[PDB]
Amino acid sequence: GYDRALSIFSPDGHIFQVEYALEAVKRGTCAVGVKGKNCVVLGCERRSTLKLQDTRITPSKVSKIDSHVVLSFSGLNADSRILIEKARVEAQSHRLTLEDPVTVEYLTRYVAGVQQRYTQS
Amino acid sequence: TTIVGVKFNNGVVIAADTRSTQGPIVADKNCAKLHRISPKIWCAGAGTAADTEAVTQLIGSNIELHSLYTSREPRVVSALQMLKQHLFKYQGHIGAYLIVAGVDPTGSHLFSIHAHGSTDVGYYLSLGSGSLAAMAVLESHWKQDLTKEEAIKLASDAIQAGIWNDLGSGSNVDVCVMEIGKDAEYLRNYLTPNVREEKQKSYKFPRGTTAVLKESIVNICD
Amino acid sequence: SDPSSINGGIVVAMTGKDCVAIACDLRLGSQSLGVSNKFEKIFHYGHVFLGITGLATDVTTLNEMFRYKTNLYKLKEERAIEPETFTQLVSSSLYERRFGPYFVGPVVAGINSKSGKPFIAGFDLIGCIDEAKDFIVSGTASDQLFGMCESLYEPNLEPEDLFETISQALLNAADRDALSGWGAVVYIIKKDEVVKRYLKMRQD
Amino acid sequence: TQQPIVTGTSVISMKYDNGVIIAADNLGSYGSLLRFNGVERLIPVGDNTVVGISGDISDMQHIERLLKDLVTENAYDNPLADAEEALEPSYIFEYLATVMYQRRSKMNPLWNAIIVAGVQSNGDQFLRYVNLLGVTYSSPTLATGFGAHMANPLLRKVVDRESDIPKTTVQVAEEAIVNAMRVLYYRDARSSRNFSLAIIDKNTGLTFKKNLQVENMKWDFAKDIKGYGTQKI
Amino acid sequence: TSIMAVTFKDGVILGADSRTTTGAYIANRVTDKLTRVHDKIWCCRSGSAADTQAIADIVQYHLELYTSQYGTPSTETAASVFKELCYENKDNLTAGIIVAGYDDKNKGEVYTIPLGGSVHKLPYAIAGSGSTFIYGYCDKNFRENMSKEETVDFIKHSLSQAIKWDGSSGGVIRMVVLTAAGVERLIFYPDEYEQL
Amino acid sequence: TSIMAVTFKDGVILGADSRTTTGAYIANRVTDKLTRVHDKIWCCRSGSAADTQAIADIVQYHLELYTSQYGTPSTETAASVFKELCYENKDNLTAGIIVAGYDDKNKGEVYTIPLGGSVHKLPYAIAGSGSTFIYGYCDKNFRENMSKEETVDFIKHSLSQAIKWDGSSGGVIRMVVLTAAGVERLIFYPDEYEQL
Amino acid sequence: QFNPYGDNGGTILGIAGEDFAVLAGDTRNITDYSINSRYEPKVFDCGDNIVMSANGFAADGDALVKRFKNSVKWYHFDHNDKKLSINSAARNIQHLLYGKRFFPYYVHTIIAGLDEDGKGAVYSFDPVGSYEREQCRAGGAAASLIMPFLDNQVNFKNQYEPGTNGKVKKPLKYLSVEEVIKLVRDSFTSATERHIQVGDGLEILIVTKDGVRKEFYELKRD
Amino acid sequence: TTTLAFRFQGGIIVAVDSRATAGNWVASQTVKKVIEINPFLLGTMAGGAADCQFWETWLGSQCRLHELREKERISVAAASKILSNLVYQYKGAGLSMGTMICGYTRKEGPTIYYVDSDGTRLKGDIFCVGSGQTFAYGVLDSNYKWDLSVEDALYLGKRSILAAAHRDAYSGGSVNLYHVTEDGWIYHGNHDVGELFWKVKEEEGSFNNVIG
Amino acid sequence: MDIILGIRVQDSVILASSKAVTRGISVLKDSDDKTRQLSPHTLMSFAGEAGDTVQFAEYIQANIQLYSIREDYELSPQAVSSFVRQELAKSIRSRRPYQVNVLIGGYDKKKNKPELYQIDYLGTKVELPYGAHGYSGFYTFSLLDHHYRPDMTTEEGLDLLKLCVQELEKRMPMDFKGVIVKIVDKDGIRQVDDFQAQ
Amino acid sequence: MDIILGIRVQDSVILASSKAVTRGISVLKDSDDKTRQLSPHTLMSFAGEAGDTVQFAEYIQANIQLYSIREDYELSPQAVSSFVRQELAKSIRSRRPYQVNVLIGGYDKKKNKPELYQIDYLGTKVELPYGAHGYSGFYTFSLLDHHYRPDMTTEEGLDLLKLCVQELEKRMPMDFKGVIVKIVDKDGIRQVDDFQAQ
Repeated sequence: GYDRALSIFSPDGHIFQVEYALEAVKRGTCAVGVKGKNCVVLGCERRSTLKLQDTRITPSKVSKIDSHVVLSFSGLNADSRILIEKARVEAQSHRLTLEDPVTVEYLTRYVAGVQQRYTQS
Repeated sequence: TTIVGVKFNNGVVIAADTRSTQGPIVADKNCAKLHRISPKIWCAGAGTAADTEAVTQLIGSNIELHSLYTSREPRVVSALQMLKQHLFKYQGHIGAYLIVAGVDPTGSHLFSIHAHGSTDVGYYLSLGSGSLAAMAVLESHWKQDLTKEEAIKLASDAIQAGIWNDLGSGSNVDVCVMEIGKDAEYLRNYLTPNVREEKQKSYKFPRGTTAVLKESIVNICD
Repeated sequence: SDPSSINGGIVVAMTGKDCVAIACDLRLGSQSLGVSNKFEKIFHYGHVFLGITGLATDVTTLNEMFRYKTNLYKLKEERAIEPETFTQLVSSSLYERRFGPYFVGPVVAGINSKSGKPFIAGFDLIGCIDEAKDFIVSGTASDQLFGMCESLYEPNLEPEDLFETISQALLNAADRDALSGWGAVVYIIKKDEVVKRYLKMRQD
Repeated sequence: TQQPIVTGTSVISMKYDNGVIIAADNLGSYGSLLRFNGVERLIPVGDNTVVGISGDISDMQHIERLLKDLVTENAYDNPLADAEEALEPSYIFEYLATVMYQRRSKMNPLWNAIIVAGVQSNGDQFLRYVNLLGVTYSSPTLATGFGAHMANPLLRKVVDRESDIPKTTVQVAEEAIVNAMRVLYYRDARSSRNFSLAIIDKNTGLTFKKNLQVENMKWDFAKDIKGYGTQKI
Repeated sequence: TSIMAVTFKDGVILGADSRTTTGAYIANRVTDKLTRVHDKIWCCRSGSAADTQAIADIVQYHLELYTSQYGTPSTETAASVFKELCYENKDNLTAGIIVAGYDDKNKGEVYTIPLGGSVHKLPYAIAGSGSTFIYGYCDKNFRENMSKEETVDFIKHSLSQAIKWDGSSGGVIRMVVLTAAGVERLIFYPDEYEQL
Repeated sequence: TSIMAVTFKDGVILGADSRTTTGAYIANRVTDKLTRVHDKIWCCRSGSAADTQAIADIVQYHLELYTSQYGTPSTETAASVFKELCYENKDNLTAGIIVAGYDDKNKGEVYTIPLGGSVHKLPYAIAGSGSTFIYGYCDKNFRENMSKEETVDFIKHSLSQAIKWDGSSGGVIRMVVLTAAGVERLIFYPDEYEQL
Repeated sequence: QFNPYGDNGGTILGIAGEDFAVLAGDTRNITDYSINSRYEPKVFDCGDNIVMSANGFAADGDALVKRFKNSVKWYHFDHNDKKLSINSAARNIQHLLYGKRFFPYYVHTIIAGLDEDGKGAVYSFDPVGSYEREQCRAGGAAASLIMPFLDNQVNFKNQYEPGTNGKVKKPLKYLSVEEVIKLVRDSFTSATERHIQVGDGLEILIVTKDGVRKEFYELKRD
Repeated sequence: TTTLAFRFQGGIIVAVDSRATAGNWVASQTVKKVIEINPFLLGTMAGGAADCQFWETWLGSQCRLHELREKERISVAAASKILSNLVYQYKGAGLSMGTMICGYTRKEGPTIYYVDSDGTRLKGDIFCVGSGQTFAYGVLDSNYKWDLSVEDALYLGKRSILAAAHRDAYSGGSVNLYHVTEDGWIYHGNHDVGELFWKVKEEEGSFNNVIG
Repeated sequence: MDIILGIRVQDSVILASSKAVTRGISVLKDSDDKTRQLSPHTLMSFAGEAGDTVQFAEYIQANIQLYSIREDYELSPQAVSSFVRQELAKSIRSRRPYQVNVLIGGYDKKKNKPELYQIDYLGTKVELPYGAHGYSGFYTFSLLDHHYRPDMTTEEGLDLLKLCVQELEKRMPMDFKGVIVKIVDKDGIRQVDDFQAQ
Repeated sequence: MDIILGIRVQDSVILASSKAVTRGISVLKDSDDKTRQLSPHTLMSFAGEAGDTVQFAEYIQANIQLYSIREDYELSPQAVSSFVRQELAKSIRSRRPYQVNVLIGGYDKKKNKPELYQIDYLGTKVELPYGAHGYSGFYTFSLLDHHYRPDMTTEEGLDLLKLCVQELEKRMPMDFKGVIVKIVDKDGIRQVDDFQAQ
């Protein structure tokens, strides 16, 4: 039943909720990726606001969407879980219908679409 | 099929259309639904073609034998009784529906017989799929004491009602007149209101059109 | 299921000027499976011809029955049977099995040896006689044949013309029927001679 | 999917030079029980249209309401309701045809056969049929049920083709129709002697005749009919 | 069909409508359902026209042969031949028959033979598809030993009501009077009985 | 079941037998088939006890709400609610219902709603398995504007005949008189009506 | 139980010429063994020089033509009154029919017009949408009677050049409107002779670049 | 109907007949039972005409959409699975279709998938589908080698459909030949059985029964 | 069904018949010989209903042998096949019809030519270069329509059969357990005991 | 039906599945692999209705792989079989139930023991030393009831299967075109490419 338009245009043509969403990303721990000639590496930083965690069980920052594709992020942790679950689900479905695992660009396009959709729903 | 019977002041007349069918296809555009049981006893048959024919010949044959044996003219009632008892013996499996008429030493007669064996008597009757179209005309124009000419017109008009309005009926009108003191007169194709118009073209093919593989003469002589 | 559609096949007869023609396909199948392309459906006893469509087994049986009957007829009557008479023999023979009929569609063709008059007749499975002056069709493609004949036909065609016409009716009718075709034979009958021809037609 | 309970038999009709005539008996049958007798099966819509209905009566009564509602609806915000924008026979038919075909398509038909008779505003005669299957057609004569088999053959003798219409007068036509009703009373075991008849003429308007009766019947020859073959007395 | 037979002071009267149908079509509107099996023993037929005709024809044959050998048969005897035929062939017949006869010693007698093949001797009996509608009327208006006129009226009224409600009944009303005086055929037309 | 409603000079009277069966067993021999849907609008029920009870119960509810909002409902209006329910649910109901009511301006009114769901306003109506047997009797004995006594007698006679011939009818005969004077319940026992 | 389908008979046929096409049909409308009408048009001008006829259960046939015409109307709205090509109309009709794949329109439909090169064109359909473009095609009750004839006289099937020993096929010359009309008339008079649901009248719609013209011929009424 | 497709050294051979029937009535002898989904994909049709023809046309639409979306040609495997899953959504509804999706892709090479309205989807080297399948199998099976010349494989296929056209009352009309190589399919003509039969009979000396 | 094949070559007729006898879920025998010799130069193969099959074959054998003894002569294959068709034609309209199909392969010593007749339980008889009853025909007719020649040798015929049997073992649903082949020619009837790998 | 066999020996589970795919009168394929790997140490074989078969196997594979990725762990064979039974149990009372029977063969790396589960389309699950779906069970259960031992080696198991397959090729009605054998053990799943004559 709740359908208020939360992401809308302001006078100067900006969607503040989307922009403030980036601010949440800016505040997130750093993440980087560099592609070599025969590989790609992803590195993430670990906060230190509190230290006494059990690194074994605490969820990591690099997630496998499928066996040949990974995803890392910066921003709200809770939000990332949702995107990662959807991507994983889509990866299995694509394998089922196309009888071939997703290409990195395809999996990327899917995730990006989910985000776009949440900017005008 | 549309068959009818109509009594007039000095006799009885019967008529019928000439269409035969197998489903929606006309099997015969001009069959004869009027059968002679004896010289002056005629029968109009509807229903299963072969059944009306066979039962008509069987009783006709027995009537002839009976006639010869008794040295008397056959009576319409005898044909009526022999037919009905036969049809009843077969519990309606013999799909014959008939109008039997004629003149004999006792006068002129008009009856109808149904596949199961019941008979009816009247001054005007109709059977077959065109039964209703015909009867509507009869119920509309029959009067007591008709002349031979009036009766033929009425009967003939009734048949046309079926030919024109009943898909199970069509083509021509056959009639048979049975007058108390004369020979019966069978009028085959009394009316032919459905002559096919001239075709638009002749489809006669140029000789050699058909490809033949082999040829030979056939021996008929023994 | 329908005994009249198990084997397939068609027959057609036509009258012409002092002549009659009767033709048939050569197929004998079992449902979809074509089995023989040499199954002729036309027979003759003396100068009278008989074509029979329907259940093959009954086609063969009726032929053997009519040979048997026409042979005795000749022995006792001392003359070959005529078309008109044979038609009655066929009709009563069929109706004799009124409640367990032979699944066939007989067709009689011939010239009365005494009158010289051409004769053709058709029958339903229990004997109803249809005596036409122009043509008679029978078989799994009887609808197509009625269409071809009612169109192509015209009275008093010469034997050479009648051959073309009856062949075109048969051929085009069979090609619209999955159960007919696979070859065909045509008979041109005159008082003095009878010619038989095997037509060339599609084999599918 | 249903089954008719109370039913009306034939509805017959034909057109003449200046209009159309339509009739139907006043019986409401219940199987072989001739249960109800004051059933009007001819429904006038306005004064230029008469709708005759045969088949299931409860369904007929439903269609009657639909027709009256149509008249009410058409008047809404319509200053020309009884002039240029009044109901035309053709409008009433298309509506009913629409409803009939939709209902059969949902597998819940209105178990009726209907004939719409009337005169168009340009004077043209209007006669069309539609049944529980949504089938529709026109002819110089039209009849439902038993009347299709016995009435048409008679009526068609008067108007066998289009060129016969202008040569047919109201007198002739009304007589043909009254006679057909007698014939139907003779052979249809679900008929009644009482019926209604209506005339829609481009000059005299709508004439609705109620409580008619089949008269001038022939029965005298019945006394001469004895036995069923050989009985003599 | 609407048929009935009523005994009265001078004998018995049979009545019937004249309609025979094949569905809703009236195959015959002037049928004679009153059939003679002997000089003064008649019957009213209902059910299958073919079946009742075939049965009546056979009963007539049996009574004719009976007469040749042992003189006049009683009404009871005729009702017995009908019954024998109807019971023994119950699986292949649909014949509801009323037997009525006039005898000098017994006067009028009525025997009804329903579908199963049982026999019932009664003062009067009604049968046929139309009979159901006049059970109350007839039970309330029948009296024993009425006069010829009262009986003709009872039958005329009863059958006009039967014809009124039953689509399978109609046409003219036929009657056959059986008394020591002989056999009288009566016929009444729609214009007369419809307005009773 | 044997039910009927008759209009007369002072209003209308409803009548019914009191038998309900499950096969050949009489589940109830003292059933009350005369049901009230409003002060002076009653109905006679026939067919399925469960179906007619459920329908009457709903009609009563509709008329009560109608009254709360627009005052007294006409007999016609009540016959319309029944009809709406019976037509719209024809595929799942077996209810033959007679609606009868007394109005000051219209006096007595009767509406019969047969199986299909159609409505028929008549001077009187009969229904139920037992009705078939009294079509002729009732057609020959009904007269318009009879007196209360003549009507009670007509209904008592008609229903005793219906009960006599129909195995599905019997017990006592119940009646409800509706006039400007009010509502009167009547009951008649076998010993009284059987010998009429 | 309720059967939502009926059969109204009739038959239709379409022949394509070099710069024209025809679509003809009888005008008889039946129900069982009765005639509902001797004249109830069955072939329609849908606009854009496209004629169509959906023969079989008339209620379904009318619904189809109506839905197609409505499609044409919207095509004009949506695409600036752009003419709807016949090949396009065919694809559209397939969707109309296959749209009711599980509760089909009991009709055999044919449409005629001109292709985008001005040539005559005929398209026919399955009750569920399967279609093909052809030179000729018969549909409806007498289709099995007519098609064979058309195969022979319009596409010269089983016809060879005389004397060439059945080696040379008859060339495929092309028919003129005058010759096409002859076949149509002969096709129908023939169908009318053997099929009880065909008759009363013949209505032909001829399509050329100039538009749609009509011709009418009576047929036997029995 | 008779349709076949087989893989061999020179790619893939696809042959179909062109007959359509409704009962014993030959509705047509000119039906196109092969659909050119695209320059490199073919679809064969057997079973319900409208069903195959409608749903395969739809398949072509789905295929085209895939390329617009992925900027790449759809795989044979994925094209066949789209039809497979569609048809499976309709299981029990009465769709009737025996189909073959044949194509080439650098990634898969010559490929053939059999797909029927039952939900069955199979990859293979040889498949004959339709009321005439057994007749085609009889001829094809006994003369198949992975080493036929493109010209010989073409004839074997054609001859195989000819065999079915002859023996199956429900097959016939003409033969439509296709050859599939990495540069797409190559049409190889329409051969009317009316002349093909006699030609083959004389030249090959087979069909020894039929008398000519 | 069981496989019943017959092929007539230049101077002989060869019959091949499956050896399996399966009942429901179990193959009971794998060496069953579905054949009866009617006379020294006439062999009949059969398939059909469980009991009718042998009862019919043996009933006919008894009659042909009886004719042989009485007439001290061997009926032509044409005559035998006609007798067989007659018997089946009677059967089809009897109370309980024989549900048996048969192939009749014989060598007509008078005409000096091999003959093959195909006859189904309806009494449908046809003479052919090659025939089959049951589903086999659906694979073998077009095969032979391709690989068959009138003047072939007996050896060529056996290869033609091997070709048919292989196709059947490849495409047919059931395991018919191979076939038994027999040859009928001017010298009588003999069994090719080596086909399980010929 | 198709043949679906499973036998659990000392340290592994072996599954054998017929290679034939027959439709009506024709065997369409003779190399069909009626199996899906649900995870590195869990294999499922299946038989049943033409379309339901693969749609169900793949639907489950997708779910188990999804669980694997999300949890970066491999569910025990017991857990997988329970998930499968649940799915079928739902199916049996749905609008259109999956008509599929399956055998689940897995190696439980935690308990270090092979496991075999038999589950029919009704959701009937049972763990056994050996199992089969369809008619095979009618010949193989008593066979193994005789020739089976718990501590057998993988090699002994394969011989035990060869014994089962031979019995099936001897007595079963249809030609199932041999089987494809696969082994599940501590090192995963592998196919015995040489059984067509082992």
